[PDB]
Amino acid sequence: SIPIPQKLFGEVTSPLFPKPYPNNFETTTVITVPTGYRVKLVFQQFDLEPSEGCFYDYVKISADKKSLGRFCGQLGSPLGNPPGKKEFMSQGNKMLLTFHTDFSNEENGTIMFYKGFLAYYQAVDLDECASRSKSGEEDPQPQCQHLCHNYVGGYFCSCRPGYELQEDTHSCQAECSSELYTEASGYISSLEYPRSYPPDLRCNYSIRVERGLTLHLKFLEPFDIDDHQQVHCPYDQLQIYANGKNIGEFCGKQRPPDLDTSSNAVDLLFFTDESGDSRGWKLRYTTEIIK
Amino acid sequence: PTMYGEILSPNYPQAYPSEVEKSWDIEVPEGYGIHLYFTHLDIELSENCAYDSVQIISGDTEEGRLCGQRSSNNPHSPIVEEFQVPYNKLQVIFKSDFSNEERFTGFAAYYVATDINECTDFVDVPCSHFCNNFIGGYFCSCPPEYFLHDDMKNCGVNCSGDVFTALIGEIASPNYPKPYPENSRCEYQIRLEKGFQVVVTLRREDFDVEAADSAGNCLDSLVFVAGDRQFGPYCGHGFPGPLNIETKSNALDIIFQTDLTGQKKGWKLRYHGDPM
Ligand SMILES: *[C@@H]1O[C@H](CO)[C@@H](O[C@@H]2O[C@H](CO)[C@@H](O[C@@H]3O[C@H](CO[C@H]4O[C@H](CO)[C@@H](O)[C@H](O)[C@@H]4O)[C@@H](O)[C@H](O[C@H]4O[C@H](CO)[C@@H](O[C@@H]5O[C@H](CO)[C@H](O[C@@H]6O[C@H](CO)[C@@H](O)[C@H](O)[C@H]6NC(C)=O)[C@H](O)[C@H]5O)[C@H](O)[C@@H]4O)[C@@H]3O)[C@H](O)[C@H]2NC(C)=O)[C@H](O)[C@H]1NC(C)=O
Ligand SMILES: *[C@@H]1O[C@H](CO)[C@@H](O[C@@H]2O[C@H](CO)[C@@H](O[C@@H]3O[C@H](CO)[C@@H](O)[C@H](O)[C@@H]3O)[C@H](O)[C@H]2NC(C)=O)[C@H](O)[C@H]1NC(C)=O
Ligand SMILES: *[C@@H]1O[C@H](CO)[C@@H](O)[C@H](O)[C@H]1NC(C)=O
Ligand SMILES: [Ca+2]
Ligand SMILES: [Ca+2]
Ligand SMILES: [Ca+2]
Ligand SMILES: [Ca+2]
Ligand SMILES: [Ca+2]
Ligand SMILES: [Ca+2]
Ligand code: NA
Ligand code: NA
Ligand code: NA
Repeated sequence: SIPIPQKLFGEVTSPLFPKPYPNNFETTTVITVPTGYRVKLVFQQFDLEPSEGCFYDYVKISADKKSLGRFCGQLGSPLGNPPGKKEFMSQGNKMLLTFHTDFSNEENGTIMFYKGFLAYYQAVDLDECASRSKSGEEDPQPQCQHLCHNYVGGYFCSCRPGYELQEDTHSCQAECSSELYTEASGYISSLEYPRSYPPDLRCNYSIRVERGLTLHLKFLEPFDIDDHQQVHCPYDQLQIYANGKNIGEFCGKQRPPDLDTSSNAVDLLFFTDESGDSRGWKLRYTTEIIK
Repeated sequence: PTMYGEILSPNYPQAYPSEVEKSWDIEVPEGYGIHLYFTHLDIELSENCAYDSVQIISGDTEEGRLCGQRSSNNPHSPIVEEFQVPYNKLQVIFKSDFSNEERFTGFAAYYVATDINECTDFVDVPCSHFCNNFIGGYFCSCPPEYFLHDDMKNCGVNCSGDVFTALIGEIASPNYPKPYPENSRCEYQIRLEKGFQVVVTLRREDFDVEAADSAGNCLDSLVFVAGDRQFGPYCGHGFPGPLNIETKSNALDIIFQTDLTGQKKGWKLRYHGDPM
């Protein structure tokens, strides 16, 4: 009785309800909630013509592409197949209902009066995240790489620490531009270490300590960057600026030597190629004092 | 005033400034609860979260106080700590002292508005008989041949004039659970098929009628007539008869007599059918 696209809940009654329903009648009413919503519904009253297997009269409720129920009879009699109060949720936003009644509702040569039913339906929000169709989403991209969020109606996504969400709001890039370090000691590592580092990066790991200190840089094992023995660092480069000037462009398999800067300001620039096979690098930076 | 939101520490995901106290006031529309969960937690560790802390206060009460370094253990979920509240407003107060021993990236959290299922989510149910929840509110419903009071909360039945045909149904005294009206004679009629039997159930505690005199005669009385058989008259505080009664009859007449004064809470009952 309330099929409309923009409607939260609603009531669906048998014809002429509460007055008993007429014979030779079959009507299909389809509930439609807006996009991104499931359809819940229950029955308060239920009084139909009973039949073993529901041959005479029935209510046929079907989901998106599957017939969920076909039930008939009265609320309490063991005559067979009453829903009573049971919940019937759909998957999509559409729920197809049908009410069928043949020519004879007067069993056993006497008159009988059957009211009908009272169906209530509410809308629900669906958890887009929990669907989890990891493979087979090429026409849409309804699932995100790091994390999604389930809220009413729609859904939005977000990235791991240190990553930015690009325009599609479905995938993430790395920010890795203003990575600042002002603490006394500290650890600096390539993003997702010791896993393969992302490609096509321009990282500026800036260390700026309080004036009057000298920096000590200690590289950790492993130290894996795509290198080449003919010309060093063709694909990936790890440049190091100290006190405004470059002090070495590193890449390879064995870790660079422990460095003493005599500076309070260093900048580690990280340039990547368009592939990640090597693992990365990690370093501890400490501070010492002067007179 | 949103259905969702993000809360990050200042200068995330870098180190946070010292000597700070930032507050956020979360607000969702009427009839929504709030689910506030933390995707990242890295704060200066102190006993009872003394030095640095993030504080969750709902209205006037402190819903939480968190600190320390913690990351998500489950690879299938990014959540580290979380809270669920039935309120439509929140306050979050993050405070940090003048010093940090190490570099602490702060925290990253998000909130989403959730519907309150007023029927189940609350201890007090604001409906006399039946409750209907919907996204953003609720409304009540009533059994067969019950009429809603203008308060839109409690249901009522008419004292006389209705014909019951349902196999299973409910009947109550007028204004229930409010006191019953005085000087009334209420006759209700239940009519099933000849082959069926009316079996009546009513709870012992849902019965409070003016007590009888010293001689044991009910001043106000309730009485069940099933053709020739008869159960009653019943009166007093508490139903004296059994809770499950089989009448062995398809037609039943319930009669309720009251005088001018000496009223009480009243009664409520519910009947179903059993074949013959
Ligand atoms: C990776 O990240 C690092 C982060 O440090 C980048 O290093 C920076 O490189 C760029 C150059 O590539 C450069 O930054 C700029 O610096 C100029 C000043 O440079 C002048 O120096 C030459 C020397 O001959 C002069 O000839 C020119 O006149 C140059 O202009 C700024 O004007 C730039 O614009 C803004 O910078 C800040 C932000 O508002 C403002 O303040 C200036 O910043 C500089 C530092 O850059 C000064 O430093 C301050 O000095 C006080 C002295 O009391 C000290 O407390 C402390 O050292 C500094 N304090 C503060 C609060 O900055 C002054 O502050 C002032 O001149 C500007 O007014 C303007 O709004 C731009 O900052 C610089 O060499 C470094 N460092 C910084 C911080 O920028 C690196 O470039 C990145 N990698 C890549 C590839 O880009
Ligand atoms: C209790 O049961 C019925 C409930 O159906 C009571 O009837 C009350 O009065 C009339 C009956 O015709 C109905 O509402 C009235 O309808 C007229 C139709 O023109 C309309 O103008 C008014 O708005 C008026 O409300 C309705 O059935 C019901 N109304 C109310 C407010 O209770 C009946 O009085 C009781 N007893 C019996 C034995 O039914
Ligand atoms: C229906 O059932 C009753 C009881 O079994 C029986 O007496 C009656 O004859 C039946 N109706 C018809 C039309 O036979
Ligand atoms: Ca029929
Ligand atoms: Ca959703
Ligand atoms: Ca590479
Ligand atoms: Ca601090
Ligand atoms: Ca609600
Ligand atoms: Ca009385
Ligand atoms: Na790495
Ligand atoms: Na921060
Ligand atoms: Na009462």
